[PDB]
Amino acid sequence: AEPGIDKLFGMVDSKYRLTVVVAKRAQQLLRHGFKNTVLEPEERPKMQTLEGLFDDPNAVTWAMKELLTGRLVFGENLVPEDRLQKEMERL
Amino acid sequence: FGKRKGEGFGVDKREVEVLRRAEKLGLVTPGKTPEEQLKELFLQGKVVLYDGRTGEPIEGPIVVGQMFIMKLYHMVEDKMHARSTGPYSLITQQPLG
Amino acid sequence: QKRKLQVGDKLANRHGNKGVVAKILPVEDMPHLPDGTPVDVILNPLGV
Amino acid sequence: RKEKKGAGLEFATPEEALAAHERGEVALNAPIKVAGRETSVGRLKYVFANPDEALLAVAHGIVDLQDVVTVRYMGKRLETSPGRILFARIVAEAVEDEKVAWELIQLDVPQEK
Amino acid sequence: DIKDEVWDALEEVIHGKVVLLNRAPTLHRLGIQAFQPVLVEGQSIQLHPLVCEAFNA
Amino acid sequence: MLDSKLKAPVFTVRTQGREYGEFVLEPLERGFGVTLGNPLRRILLSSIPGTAVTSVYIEDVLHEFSTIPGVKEDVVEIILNLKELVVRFLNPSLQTVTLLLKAEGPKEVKARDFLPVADVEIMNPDLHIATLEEGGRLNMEVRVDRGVGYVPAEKHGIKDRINAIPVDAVFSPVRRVAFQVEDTRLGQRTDLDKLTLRIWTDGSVTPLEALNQAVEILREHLTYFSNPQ
Amino acid sequence: MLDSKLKAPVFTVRTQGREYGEFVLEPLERGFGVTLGNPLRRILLSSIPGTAVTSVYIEDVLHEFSTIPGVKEDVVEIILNLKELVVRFLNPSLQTVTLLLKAEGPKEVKARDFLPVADVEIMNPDLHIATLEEGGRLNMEVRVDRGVGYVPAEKHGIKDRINAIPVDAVFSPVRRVAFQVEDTRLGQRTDLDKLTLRIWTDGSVTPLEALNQAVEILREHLTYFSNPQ
Amino acid sequence: ERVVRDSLAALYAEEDGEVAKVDGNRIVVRYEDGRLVEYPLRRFYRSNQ
Repeated sequence: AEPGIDKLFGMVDSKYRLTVVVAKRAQQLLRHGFKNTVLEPEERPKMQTLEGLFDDPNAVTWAMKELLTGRLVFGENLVPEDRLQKEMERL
Repeated sequence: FGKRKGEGFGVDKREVEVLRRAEKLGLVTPGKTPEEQLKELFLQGKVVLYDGRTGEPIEGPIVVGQMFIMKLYHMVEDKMHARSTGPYSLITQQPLG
Repeated sequence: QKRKLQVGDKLANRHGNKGVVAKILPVEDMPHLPDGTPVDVILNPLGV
Repeated sequence: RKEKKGAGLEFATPEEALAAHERGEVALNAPIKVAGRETSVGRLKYVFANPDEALLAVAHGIVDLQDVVTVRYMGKRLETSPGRILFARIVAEAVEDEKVAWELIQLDVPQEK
Repeated sequence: DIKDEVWDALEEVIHGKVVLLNRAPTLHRLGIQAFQPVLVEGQSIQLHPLVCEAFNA
Repeated sequence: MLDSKLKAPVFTVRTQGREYGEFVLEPLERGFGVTLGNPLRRILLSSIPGTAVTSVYIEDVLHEFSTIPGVKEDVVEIILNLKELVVRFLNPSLQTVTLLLKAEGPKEVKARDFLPVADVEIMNPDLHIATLEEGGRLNMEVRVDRGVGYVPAEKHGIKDRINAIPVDAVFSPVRRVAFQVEDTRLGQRTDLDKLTLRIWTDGSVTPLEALNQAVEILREHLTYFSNPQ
Repeated sequence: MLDSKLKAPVFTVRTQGREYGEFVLEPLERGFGVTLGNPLRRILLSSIPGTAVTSVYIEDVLHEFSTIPGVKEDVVEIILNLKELVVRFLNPSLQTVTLLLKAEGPKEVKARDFLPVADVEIMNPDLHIATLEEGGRLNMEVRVDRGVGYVPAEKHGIKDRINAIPVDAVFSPVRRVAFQVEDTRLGQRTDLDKLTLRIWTDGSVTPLEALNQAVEILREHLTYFSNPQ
Repeated sequence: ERVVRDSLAALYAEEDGEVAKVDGNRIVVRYEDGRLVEYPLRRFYRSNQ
């Protein structure tokens, strides 16, 4: 499975919020590339044959591994939404 | 079992413990020598088997025999109609080949 | 072409015990009689 | 499993009954999985310190998984079969804690669906 | 023209991906279920027995 | 060569203390995972030498199902707590060791509370044997021998005192072993075997040396076919 | 070498011909009869190298599903019959052999009709192959190779002629194996094990040679535990 | 036997006689009348299915 799904469900009220949060993080990771991560220095996912999970084998697991830390914050309206939602789609 | 004895073999210890277990399960009447106990077990159509992966016999007897098994008609039904991109229809563009 | 029995194929007896081959085991690990003869096909009693 | 009791099953009272009925099991007087009054000769004959010891003795073909016997679990003495003990251990190992596993099972009855 | 490098790449692609398995008469919500694919050598689809009742399969 | 030689099955070890050992052999050719695991498991559970508390005699005990005044634990509970005591001999010459225990006063009796002997050692000194209610007359002794596998108390009947009682012996140091064979795969083929072997041991012998003893015993047993008759 | 080697099996043999051989190992300490029998049986039935028909070429036909005029059997029947042909090598270094066959007229073509080769023998000369009635000419080449295990016809893909047709290979000299453990008595211990294993093979390898090969295979596989890391 | 006989899938001897020639695809049989008759064989005939 994934690291501590029970912890994931405990820390959100409703699951659909969890899904939209993780997927929006995944889309952000894709658009900016995997440089905009907040678990970079030591704990990074790792493949078996090589270290391929450093770059991009699966972004969803990247986002979920990110969220288990306290480095992710999500809310209904924490930032002026219009600016972000109209810069997201043109790059 | 006559062919078995012709080579000079009695009853395997695994067979012995299987017989005792079947005796505890009421399959075979107790108080009899392993010969006739195993014969009565055979009369039920069940014989001792060995697992092969472990070598230890399967606890309790197993029913074995010969069955007539036929292979059924086997067309593309098994074959994988797995496509990634194919012909589309003319009226609607829903893909069908 | 000479179709050979494999996992996808299916078998049946004359009593309708429909079935599908699920795994082909190597000869050594299949159950065998006290004599060296190994059985050919293993059937689940649950269907009876 | 249970088969038969052809001997005087009365056992709660006499402490000579342990030796006498052990002799009876030595003969064919009483089977191992017998229907004694209070206890079967299985619980008297064999007692196990840990589930590991019970299952190890099972591996040596001493006792079947369907035979009740006295086992000293985490805090108590139980008259259970090694099969039920193994079932409990399976549940407790699939999960992390064992107290929770012990409290969420019923190890006194067959595991029907 | 297949190569073992090709199958290495195929295993690389599906490391975290999932696929939806479906049964034809979809009586309820459980007739569609996602799974992690595992590449196998054969023709048939290997199915976990415990979903033998989720599907009427 | 990866087909057979470069797949000299890599032998990875995961040791969690002196009790738990996981060993993964990978990759292995088809069908050999069981062929290796099964005899190894049987050898581990059957032939590993070790020591166990063969029997015990207590001063005031006449029957094995009696109750000791001054101690809440009965004879059954006392021997049951005695079963899991593990002792390692220091030199190979030792065959049998009789160790006594004198104890009185309202205190706990544990493994470390046994009188020391130079040529034996106890890996679990804090093993709580029993409790003394109030000046409990605890005058007992245990005879401990070396053996293999598991010995029911009934058949051997080792006797030291006329009133002494037999104790079932668990000589095998390994608590239990479980081996799984899982179909691994190579780059090109899937018909390969991954052998994971998990060993739990009391602590007398580390799992590594237990496995080494097992493979050595199997190899020497194989060498029995060299001379035909 | 007496408490553990004289209380360890003498290794006797009872083999007749080169098809049937019993190997008795008596007596074993309890718990080793299966422990040795099972791995040996698995290895014998799995990884005993042998020789089997690999490719077939016919001067007349051009694919597998045709038929030769003057021949009662189809090409399918001919290949199926060839599948049971047993080939014994006399030089271990020799790997691939190409037997030739030419026949005509009312000939009940058996296995003996193959042209002799320097270091090849047919342990089953009486194996029927074909039935030529009259005016039928049968010229054929059979390429036999030494291998191990079982391989599908297309898997190996051997093509010396454009017209050649590969066949499946059954590289196992061992026909079947059955090991049985019984009880034998020794003065100190009544319940000891006697392990007798009976091997039927196809003649290419005498049972004793197969047993020695299997023992060596198991020993060298145990060798993989020698170097941990 | 009744099914294989009545469904004309096999070939049978219409009269007492002795086989003359048997090949992979044709069989010539001389009956007791002295008349020899040839029976061809569909060696590998594709079915409907």
